[PDB]
Amino acid sequence: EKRAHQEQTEKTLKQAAYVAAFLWVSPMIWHLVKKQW
Amino acid sequence: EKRAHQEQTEKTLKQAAYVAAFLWVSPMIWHLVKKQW
Amino acid sequence: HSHRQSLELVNPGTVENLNKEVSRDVFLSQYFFTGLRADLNKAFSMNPAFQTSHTFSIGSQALPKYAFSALFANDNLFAQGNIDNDLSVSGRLNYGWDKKNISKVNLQISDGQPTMCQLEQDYQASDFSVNVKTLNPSFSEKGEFTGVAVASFLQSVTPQLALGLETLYSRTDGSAPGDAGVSYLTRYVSKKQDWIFSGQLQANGALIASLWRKVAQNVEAGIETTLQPTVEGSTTIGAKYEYRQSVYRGTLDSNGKVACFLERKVLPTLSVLFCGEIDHFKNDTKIGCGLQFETAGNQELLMLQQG
Amino acid sequence: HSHRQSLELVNPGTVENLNKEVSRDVFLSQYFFTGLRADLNKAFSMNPAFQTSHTFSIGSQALPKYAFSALFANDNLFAQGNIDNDLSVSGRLNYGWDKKNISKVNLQISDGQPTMCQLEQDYQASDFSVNVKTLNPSFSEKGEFTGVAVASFLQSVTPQLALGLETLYSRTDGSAPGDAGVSYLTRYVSKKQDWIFSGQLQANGALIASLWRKVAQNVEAGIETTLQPTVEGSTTIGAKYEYRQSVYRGTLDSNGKVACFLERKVLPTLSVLFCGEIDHFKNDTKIGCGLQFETAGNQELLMLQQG
Amino acid sequence: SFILSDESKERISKILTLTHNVAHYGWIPFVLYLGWAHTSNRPNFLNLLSPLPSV
Amino acid sequence: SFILSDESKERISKILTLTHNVAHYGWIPFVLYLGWAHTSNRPNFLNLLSPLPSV
Amino acid sequence: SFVRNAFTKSGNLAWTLTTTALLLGVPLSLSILAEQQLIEMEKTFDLQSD
Amino acid sequence: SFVRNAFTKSGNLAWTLTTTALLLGVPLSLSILAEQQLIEMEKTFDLQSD
Amino acid sequence: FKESPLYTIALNGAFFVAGVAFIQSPLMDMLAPQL
Amino acid sequence: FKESPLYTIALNGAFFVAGVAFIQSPLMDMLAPQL
Repeated sequence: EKRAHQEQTEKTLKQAAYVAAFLWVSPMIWHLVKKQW
Repeated sequence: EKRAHQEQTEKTLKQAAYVAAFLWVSPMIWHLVKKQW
Repeated sequence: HSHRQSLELVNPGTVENLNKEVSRDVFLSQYFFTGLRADLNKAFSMNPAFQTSHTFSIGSQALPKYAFSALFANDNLFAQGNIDNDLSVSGRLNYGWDKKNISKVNLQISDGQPTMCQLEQDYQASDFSVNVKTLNPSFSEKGEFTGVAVASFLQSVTPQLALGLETLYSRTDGSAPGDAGVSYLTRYVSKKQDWIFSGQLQANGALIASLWRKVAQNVEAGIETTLQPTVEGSTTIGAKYEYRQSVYRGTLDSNGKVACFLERKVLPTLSVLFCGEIDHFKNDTKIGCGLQFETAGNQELLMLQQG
Repeated sequence: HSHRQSLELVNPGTVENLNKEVSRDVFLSQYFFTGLRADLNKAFSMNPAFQTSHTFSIGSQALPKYAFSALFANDNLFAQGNIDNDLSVSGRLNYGWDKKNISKVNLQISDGQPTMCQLEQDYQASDFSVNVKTLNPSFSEKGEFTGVAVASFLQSVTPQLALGLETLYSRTDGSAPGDAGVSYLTRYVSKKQDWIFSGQLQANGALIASLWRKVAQNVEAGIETTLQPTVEGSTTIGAKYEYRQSVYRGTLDSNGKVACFLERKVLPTLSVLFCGEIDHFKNDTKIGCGLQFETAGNQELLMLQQG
Repeated sequence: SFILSDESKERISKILTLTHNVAHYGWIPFVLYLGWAHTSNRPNFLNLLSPLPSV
Repeated sequence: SFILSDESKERISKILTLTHNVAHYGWIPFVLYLGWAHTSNRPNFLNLLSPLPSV
Repeated sequence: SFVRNAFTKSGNLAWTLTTTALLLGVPLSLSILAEQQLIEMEKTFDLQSD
Repeated sequence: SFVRNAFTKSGNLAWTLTTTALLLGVPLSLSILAEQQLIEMEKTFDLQSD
Repeated sequence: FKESPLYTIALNGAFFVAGVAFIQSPLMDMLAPQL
Repeated sequence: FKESPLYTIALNGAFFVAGVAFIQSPLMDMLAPQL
């Protein structure tokens, strides 16, 4: 059972990193959106 | 057993009356004592 | 009779007020409560005294959830009704036939059973006071007396000493003979009235004696020791501080519990009560705050209240 | 990097202070107590902040019988020890390497077992705040991480909106894989800063969201709704009134319980606290008064205190 | 020395019972009526009962 | 991606244990010493501990 | 009776509302009174000053 | 140890005495403070009058 | 009587919305004392 | 350890006497505030 637990924990951490980058760049994309409209 | 109970109650009431008279006259006897000494 | 009346003795207080200076003044026994409690009082007239109280007590086993009371009082008549949650009705009526002679009847009813019904006539004289009360009086087919009958006599032997007895007759069912006991009371007042001592050799070898002293216009303290097979008694030390803005009462018990009672008069009407106690023998505390609102319903009464 | 930095965003508050405006300001969750409690505080210096508190709580299950605490604080260092009855020692040390970077370590010990030992480093930047904490950290022979590790990141997307995540790693024994969960937080501040909204999609589908509003300089109110198989959540409404002489906090709960917290500053030093609550679902009340004495031990401190 | 056991005892018992029954329901109304009659203002019953100042 | 499992882990564990043990007994004394040293008055220990104003 | 049930429920609700109102207002009321008295005190001090 | 027993008993007694002193003094102290403030208030009113 | 698991969330959300409307309404400002 | 039935009465009487002496002593007068 350790296989699935490790896999899900690692995927959770990877998703956390992905959203962390998302939030880090968020001001930039909001600036781009503001320019667009 | 009612005999003893009635007798003791009646004697208690009689003693109560006796001390009631004692207290009623108490100022008088205190006055007499004060006169004596 | 004629020659002996040169003494000019003073009438001693009634038997019930024998410990008033201590039990009901410098102790919390009557003022103590627990948990929150709001007391709203409404005044409608002054010359003929009338009043409509309310109560909202939560967290106090002794107190009720709600209690409506109306108190009416005049120069020679005094009545008070008290509706309580669960439709428990309590009532007390006092009628004075003469200035010094008053008949009092109290009646408590709970769920259709007149559990309490006492009728007592109080007589006061120049030197002695006598009152007789009958608890739950009634009559039986066999004709013997039923219920509890109590008679008390107090005579002032000297201006600074009063002695009296307290006769008790009780009969529970009437089938068996009703036990009767007698108790002895003594009340001593200092020549200057600075300190008042009261002793009570209650029935069944019970001794309830107390003392009262007036330290100053603001401070008065008193002590009360109780005794009741093996005896079970406690000694209580209490003091009360009264001021134009607040009344403080503190008490240390022989059982170890320590209690105080502070009543702040934030406003002439609104008074906030704080009541806390500690039990050092079991290390638990019972504390209750409260309220006392006195709002009139008449323009004249409000004008008098504001001055 | 270079062109995008024209935004000039403001640093959002740390993750822990996300609900400070409501949970720790306009609610009694932290200030509530039960039964009597006396708190004596001693101040010895001001420029280098030093203080020696004491506590005497009786009747409160949560509070201890006695608790000696000493709090030391300066410009960049802050330490606090707390001895408790039963020799339960609690301690917290905060060291700021840089003005905006601070490392905090908390340690609670009870009967020789360091049950709590968290070490966290807090980093604050122009636009984002990140802090990582490790609860009961340790190492094992197998080499894998042990204990609970928590990391939180908050970045201000816009001056009036900040978003962030909250990563949790927990491992109880180490033999089994350590469960890890992620939580999402959102904080919105009005342009005028009049009202602050905060949302928290906590782990295990738990949603803790609250709002804050500043009615006036004296009145601020906020709301907090909690949610946690079947859910178990409550909604809380609270308001706080602050004045030069007293601080009032009231709160109505969805569970029906109603509570208030009054702190009267009778004197600049002595402050008397009253804390009462009611539980309309079971009709019971828990009320506790208290004290707060702040007496200095230095002539300069007393001169400053009196003005 | 108790002696009373006649018809007067039954009279007293019935009087006690009836006065208990009537009082249990009418005592508080008795006091309220006495007060509202004695008071010169004579406030209305609903305001009198309620714990609010009318003046 | 956890990797630390060497001798440094034993060092960290022993350090944690010893720092826990010493702190449990000396932490409050640490704060008291820091305060009484920083304060210019330097009040005596017995008065410092007691909750009474010395001035 | 259903009417009796409604009566008792209404009475209980009124009692609960009154209890909550007193608990949440009395301390607030004391705070307002104290603040209003203090401002009056400062008012009196000033009028003394000038 | 018997010495430890005496120490803990003395500490408990001191705690009890302090608790009783606070409970019976704090309300009294507030009463004295209020009375003393009120007399000062009357004092100030009079000095205003004359 | 339904008392759904979603009933609790619906009730809490409704209370939250009512409270947010009340707080941000002029009424809350009125609750603040004039003094 | 005796704890006699009379021990309770002796203790209560001793407390009463100590209290009566303390109350009627100048000390009680001192307890009254000067103000």
